[PDB]
Amino acid sequence: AMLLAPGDVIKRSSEELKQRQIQINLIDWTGRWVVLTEEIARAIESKYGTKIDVYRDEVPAQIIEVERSLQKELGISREGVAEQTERLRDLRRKEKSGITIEGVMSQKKLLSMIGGVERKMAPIGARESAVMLVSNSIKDVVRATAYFTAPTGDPHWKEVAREASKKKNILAYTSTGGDVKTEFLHLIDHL
Amino acid sequence: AMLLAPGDVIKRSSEELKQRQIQINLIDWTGRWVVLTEEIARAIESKYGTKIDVYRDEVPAQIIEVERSLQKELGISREGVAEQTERLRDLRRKEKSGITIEGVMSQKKLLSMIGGVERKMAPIGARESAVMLVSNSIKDVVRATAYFTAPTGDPHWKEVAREASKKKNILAYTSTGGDVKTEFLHLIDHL
Amino acid sequence: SSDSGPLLSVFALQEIMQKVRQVQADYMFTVPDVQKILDDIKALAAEQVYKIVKVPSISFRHIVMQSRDRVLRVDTYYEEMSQVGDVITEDEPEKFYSTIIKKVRFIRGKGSFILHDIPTR
Amino acid sequence: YIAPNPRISSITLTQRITTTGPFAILTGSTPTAQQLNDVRKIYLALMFPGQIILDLKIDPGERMDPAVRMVAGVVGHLLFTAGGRFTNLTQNMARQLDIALNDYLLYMYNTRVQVNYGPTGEPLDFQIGRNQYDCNVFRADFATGTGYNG
Amino acid sequence: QEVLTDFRRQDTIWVLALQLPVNPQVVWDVPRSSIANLIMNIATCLPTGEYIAPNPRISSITLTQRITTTGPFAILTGSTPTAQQLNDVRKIYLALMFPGQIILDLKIDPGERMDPAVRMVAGVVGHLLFTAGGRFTNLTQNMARQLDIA
Amino acid sequence: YIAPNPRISSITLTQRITTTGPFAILTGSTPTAQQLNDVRKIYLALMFPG
Amino acid sequence: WATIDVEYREPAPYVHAQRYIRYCGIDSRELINPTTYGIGMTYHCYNEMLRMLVAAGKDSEAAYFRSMLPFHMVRFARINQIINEDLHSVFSLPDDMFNALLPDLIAGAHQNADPVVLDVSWISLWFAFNRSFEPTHRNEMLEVAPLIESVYASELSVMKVDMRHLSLMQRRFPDVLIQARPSHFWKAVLNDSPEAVKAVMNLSNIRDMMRWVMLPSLQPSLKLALEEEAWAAANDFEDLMLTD
Amino acid sequence: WATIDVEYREPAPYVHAQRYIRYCGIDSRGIGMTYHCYNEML
Repeated sequence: AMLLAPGDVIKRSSEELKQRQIQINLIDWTGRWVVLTEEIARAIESKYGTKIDVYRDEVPAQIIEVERSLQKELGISREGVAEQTERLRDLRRKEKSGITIEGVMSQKKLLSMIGGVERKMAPIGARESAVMLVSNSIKDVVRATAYFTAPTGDPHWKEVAREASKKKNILAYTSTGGDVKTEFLHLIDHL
Repeated sequence: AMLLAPGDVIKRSSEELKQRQIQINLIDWTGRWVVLTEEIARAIESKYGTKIDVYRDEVPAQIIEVERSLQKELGISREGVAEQTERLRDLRRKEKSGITIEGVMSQKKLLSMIGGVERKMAPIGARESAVMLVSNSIKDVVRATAYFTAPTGDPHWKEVAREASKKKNILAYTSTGGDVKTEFLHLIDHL
Repeated sequence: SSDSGPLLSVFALQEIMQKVRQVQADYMFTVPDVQKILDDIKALAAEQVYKIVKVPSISFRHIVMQSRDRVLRVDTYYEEMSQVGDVITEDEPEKFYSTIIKKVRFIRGKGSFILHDIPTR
Repeated sequence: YIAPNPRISSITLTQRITTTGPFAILTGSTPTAQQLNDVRKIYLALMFPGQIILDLKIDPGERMDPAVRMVAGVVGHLLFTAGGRFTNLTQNMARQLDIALNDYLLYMYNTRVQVNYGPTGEPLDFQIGRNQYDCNVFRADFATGTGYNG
Repeated sequence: QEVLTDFRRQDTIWVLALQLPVNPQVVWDVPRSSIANLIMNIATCLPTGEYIAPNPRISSITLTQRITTTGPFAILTGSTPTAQQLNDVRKIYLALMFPGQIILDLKIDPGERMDPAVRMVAGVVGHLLFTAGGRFTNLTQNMARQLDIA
Repeated sequence: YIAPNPRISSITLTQRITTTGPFAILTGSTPTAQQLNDVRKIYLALMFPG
Repeated sequence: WATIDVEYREPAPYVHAQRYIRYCGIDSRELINPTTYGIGMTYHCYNEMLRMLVAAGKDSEAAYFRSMLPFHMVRFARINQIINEDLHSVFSLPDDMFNALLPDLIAGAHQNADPVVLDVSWISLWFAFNRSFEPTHRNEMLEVAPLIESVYASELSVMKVDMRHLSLMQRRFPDVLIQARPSHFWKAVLNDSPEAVKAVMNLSNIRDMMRWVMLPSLQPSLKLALEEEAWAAANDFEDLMLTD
Repeated sequence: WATIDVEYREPAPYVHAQRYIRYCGIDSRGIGMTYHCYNEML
């Protein structure tokens, strides 16, 4: 299930495409926070799928201080809390021997600050979508099984459309009204 | 299972040999911390096999203050905590009536500071290794059943090698590449 | 990440050959490219044993002499097949039988042809 | 040529694609210009029963979403006739359509039902559903034309 | 149709140099050719594809064990293996796709320090990846004993 | 005299010792010079049966 | 565990491979969709293992293994489809040898070809359990395999009949023909055989050679039909212009 | 075990010694050959 689409559409929907695990092949035409210790970052990455960096005495930076509430929420062990507060004491001593720390302690604050949205409660299928690749290259026009069109234009889209319409058995979809991105996402969901 | 090896090899691997309980026979050729009370030191020695000294009002020294977290981790009774904090109060009074104390409260801090690494989770055999003695003496050349050689040299190793090769039935191993110590440890593990 | 028939085949050859090379005798390597083998076998399958010709090969040729009333008839089959195979020697049977095989191959090679679209008036 | 619903080009795609499955994928797609010629060929064969016969175009180096093959196999049985008095399609096309219908019937895309297979390996030789329905009648047979409009 | 029905024309002669229904006894009668037959079977008809990780909607497995200072809290699933581990998983899949002809075996490197957790959970997954009786086997008895001990 | 695998002296010991047991201990050890004479005696007895 | 892994349903295109393999009891006759297949379906071993794991009190591991089940089912569905559909060829192991693999391994009296053993590490098991094989598209040479198989069999038959005719010819005229051993004229024949067949067959004695020659199984072909007539016409040495 | 290793074929240049020695039953007139003792060992 391989689809061809205008380049601006994939450019605008790259985030959703990455979130739904479809690989992107496109041709162009012309401060973060860190966790005190690696264990908490690993736990939060496992829970939410969000990559988190680790503080390594680099520069005056902004530190995230996970609080007792989220410590209990994430199921963190006693040793993790102990090492977190040990690193906290080390930071206290370092800044007393003359960096900003935030004691985030609500789940919504952490979500609205950084990271990916939590997981829904449905059965997990083998794959999120039935499509593997959406591309905008003439080099793999024979690779495609269907294509999508929009009133928006690309300098190479006309030739690709001509070379794709020549296929004997290919599914063709066109969008005329509403939002192009919403229609494309609905199509990629139902295809 | 008695082995003969160059003296520098056993000199470099004495720590591992002691950790694996093989007795060492070798011929040469040319501040610590203390626990408030004996009960905590005995408990930590039983748990980790690490000898710990006891504070006895000797000199200005460095004191280890086991904290509530490790108190619960080690399964220390209420009386142990009570006597620990009683000794702590005594120290407070002593230094107020005019010595450094550290409140270590994470497991990793204690390990990285002093002591032996924790125990792995496998079934415990009757003996760690099948070999009893590794020596570098001509006085017990008839004692040996196998010997190990390396490009490194000792002033007495040539004569020992000649006197050991004369044995009718003896296992001979030689190391040519890689690290000598790693090969020796692998051999002592598999022998 | 990607896999293919030939690639996994090459990997299997590498593993099996590395396993079997551990023991050898007589104290006297290469991994063949499966792409070349497949291409050669496909080409051989695509080959035709016979061949299509419009005119059969010349069987008899004549050499004209000075005489106006006489001429010699030469059978082309015998005059040319004598060049098939090298000389024979009695010390090495293998070369003799290889020559025999080549000679018997030549007859089968020559005798397979099909006539099609002969030019006529 | 007229679609069953006029002015479907004006309506948004979301109102055309409503569910999941091969038919949902098929519905809402617009035909290409070239396929209109093949539709014309199909109709041309429809007007002339015994003088025009159909066959499938298979390119050795082409591929497709199997949903379109499934839907074509389902449709062909209702759309064409074969056997009894005359035929519109060759025996090979009938066999391919039967195979496609078999594959669609054994496509458990939304729900699962019990199926009992027959002793022979021919397609459509099975009984499906809680009520045992024999699918062998849908196999092509030009002697009587059971599987099609005849 | 050029392969299936083209021979029934009256303007074509098919010279059958090669006959299709070949008896397999000829291929298998050549002595000591099991390896060659297996290799050719892999080469001639194995499809090409990709290795994909499971759905990222499945988080890393967390072990219910009391914390040791250097042990792994969880074992990631999206981590990319090394080339040698890629070769090993290729071996696993190749032996899985050929039931009785290829068999696995453990190998322990002198180095490559690994926590006991990875082995202790591989012993869990081994009882699900492979079959060890009934009609055929994918693993040797030594592997069975090692997995049972783990 | 030739070993079943040539140039085993070049390969590292870890690749020769792979498992545990009497055969694992036996494998990887190099023979002494004196035992080569006994190997010669064994072969000598092999050529002359009785 | 209590599953019918092997079954026979109808005669196959190749008469030597009638078995159908089915991991976990999954039938390969029905197509599946990766998005929704495998939800809420289990086999005996997986269910028992989950029950045992949850009984021990390891809740997180049980939940993880429950969540991974559809991926597991889809992976074995793909593997089953690949085994049953694509790999059917003459090069597949025949049923008689397949049935005797396990009892031979149990008894240890290996007399047939031994199975190939491969090495694997601990982390590889986890990585394999956390990966799947998805066929992007079929092999390029899948459609043209039977012609290759037929030409290979025909070449083998041609070599066999050439050996037989060489032996008969050597027996016919012992007075003038040079006496030779089979290893001589077999090598002579192999010197003229096409290189592709030699390369195919050389990817891996005399007694086995004689046993193979004495076998009566032959493969008809046009090349054999011409070769036998050529050998018959070769009975006259004058036609070869070899004279004494 | 269960194998014959000494045999007589034809007169030798030395009349006093005409026997032939065949360890494991193999002769010069090495893949796949085995013998009963080794199979029983396995």
